[PDB]
Amino acid sequence: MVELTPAAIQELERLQILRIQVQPSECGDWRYDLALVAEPKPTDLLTQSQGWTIAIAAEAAELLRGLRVDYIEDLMGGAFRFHNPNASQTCGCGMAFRVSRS
Amino acid sequence: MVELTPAAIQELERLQTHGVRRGQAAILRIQVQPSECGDWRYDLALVAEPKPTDLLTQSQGWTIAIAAEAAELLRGLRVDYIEDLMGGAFRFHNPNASQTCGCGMAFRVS
Amino acid sequence: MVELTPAAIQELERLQTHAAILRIQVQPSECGDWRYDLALVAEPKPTDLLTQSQGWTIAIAAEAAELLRGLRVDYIEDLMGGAFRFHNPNASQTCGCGMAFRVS
Amino acid sequence: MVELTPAAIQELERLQTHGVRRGQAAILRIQVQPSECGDWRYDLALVAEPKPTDLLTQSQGWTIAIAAEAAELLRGLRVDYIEDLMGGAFRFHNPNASQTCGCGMAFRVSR
Ligand code: FES
Ligand code: FES
Ligand code: NA
Ligand code: NA
Repeated sequence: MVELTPAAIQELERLQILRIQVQPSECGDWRYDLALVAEPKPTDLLTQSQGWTIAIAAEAAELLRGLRVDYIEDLMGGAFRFHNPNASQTCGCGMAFRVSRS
Repeated sequence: MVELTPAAIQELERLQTHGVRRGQAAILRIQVQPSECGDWRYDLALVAEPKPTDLLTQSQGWTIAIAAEAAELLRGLRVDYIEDLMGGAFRFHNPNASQTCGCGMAFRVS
Repeated sequence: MVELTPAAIQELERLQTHAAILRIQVQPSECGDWRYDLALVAEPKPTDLLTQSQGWTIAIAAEAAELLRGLRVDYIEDLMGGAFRFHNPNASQTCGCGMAFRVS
Repeated sequence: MVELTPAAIQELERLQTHGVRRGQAAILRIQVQPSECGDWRYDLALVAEPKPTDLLTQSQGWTIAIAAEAAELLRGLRVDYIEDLMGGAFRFHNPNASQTCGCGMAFRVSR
């Protein structure tokens, strides 16, 4: 359902399982919300991929099926990056999107 | 959990018939789906002055001015700021913006 | 009134050093929202969460539960007629922009 | 900005009686509210006076008050009233509207 680039994984050792959900946002409609968690909500959609579990929130499946997550330090600094095939628009930074109206 | 005011109940109750809509068991089932809605975006600015017309409150010893006319939308706004994995962002909480209005199809025939 | 947490004061105090009057205005915009699908149904799905308000059975989709917690459903007739009003304290929460000018 | 058909006027004076929740002034206050259908639902109230900050329009011996933050969403709205089997309903034709829901109460604006 969802992938992470090896690059993201390792920024994820950074622990000084991952849970992707969305929240309403000013730029766009939805901004990704990322947490490191002890346990997936029981109804999350899980994927293995480089021995990590990825917890997609079920209500957001529609908004996230197919998602790609990468870490890049570029000229704006270091941040997770997102290639969401469901995004019909992403803000400038990539962390906010909107999908097409139903 | 969920509350249904009693006005929401009569309407429900009004709805289980209409036509011959089942003299049988009837549970209210709520599920959800991603959608979008009108929203008010906040323009925070640091002026030298208020307009001779803003409403001035006080929080953290900073004065806050609000446009006379956004008054109702704005009392209730709580501005926070969190840094997480996605970085650092202001967080806007407002219970009045929380009000969404439901579909009107139940009321309408053209 | 408008309330600014300590975490937010510090992030503003930060910026301002790069009289303190913060001014707020709104402009019409859009954001993402959860649409509540109400239905009346015979039985719930076997995975739903069952609750109750005033003697109505309410089945909630398993995933919707976190988000629906504290949802209040009112109903009003105005000049436009009747419709449910939904007020969800959870979802009254919008995340601001992650970006800033590099020289501000 | 903002027009009422006599049909809408007629219905407005009707409710400004027989539902003598009036404010007892020929004042109609229009604003919007976030909507499950589309983006914004219109919201109409008869009020006693308008908020000092609203945008006034005078039609047909009626004061029409548009909430200032919604100016942009409502400029040039025309409001009609159509009888139906429910007793009637206001209709809105909003030059700002990019889609309108099935029942007309709600509209989206352009992205
Ligand atoms: S508000 Fe639901 S279709 Fe008109
Ligand atoms: S969140 Fe504002 S540009 Fe991406
Ligand atoms: Na937005
Ligand atoms: Na909506």
